[PDB]
Amino acid sequence: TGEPEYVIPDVLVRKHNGHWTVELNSDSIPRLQINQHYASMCNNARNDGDSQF
Amino acid sequence: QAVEMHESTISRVTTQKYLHSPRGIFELKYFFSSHVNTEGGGEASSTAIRALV
Amino acid sequence: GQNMRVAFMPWNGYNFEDSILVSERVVQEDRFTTIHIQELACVSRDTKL
DNA sequence: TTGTATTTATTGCAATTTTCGTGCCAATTTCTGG
DNA sequence: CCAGAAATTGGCACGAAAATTGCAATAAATACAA
Repeated sequence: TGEPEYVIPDVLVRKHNGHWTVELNSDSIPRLQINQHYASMCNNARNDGDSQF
Repeated sequence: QAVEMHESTISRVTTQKYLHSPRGIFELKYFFSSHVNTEGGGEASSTAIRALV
Repeated sequence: GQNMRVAFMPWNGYNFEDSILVSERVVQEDRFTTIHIQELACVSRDTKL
């Protein structure tokens, strides 16, 4: 009773047109984003504490 | 020297990173090894010597 | 299918309610024998060990 | 004509530990004569 | 056949080379109001 354990690679290397192509694993590359809804209220007409925050 | 950085950056970047190749899954640190002098001015990596043995 | 020599009559309750009585010569001649083919797969993967 | 607040541009050293190869020797396996 | 005499290996030590981490906020270019 058991099952083997795997590791998700960080870098992929393959051979295309006789040349070695190297890239990052697109399924595991971290990324972020800026929330436009909260950042779109950065207007001086609002409170100054809110603006500096 | 090849990428024009310090050795500390190379050491930190290649910690617990995994590379997938048509041969298998390896570590980025797995490709660094010592050498043993070969007659004629050549060098032999310890990994190659272990494989030969 | 196959061409069969057939009679329409009751036979001792063995063709009761859409039952069919078949001769042994039909079996001996392999007239309704079929071939079935099945596939099995073994996958060898790569692990961390 | 200029002085100030904002936006990007900064991913390298120097101790310090860990590891590399390799020689010396003492406790085990093989080589040779009556 | 058997006992006295020769190779084998792993621990320990040596210098030297290499991998590791503690340094945590700075400086230069650019736009605007007097």
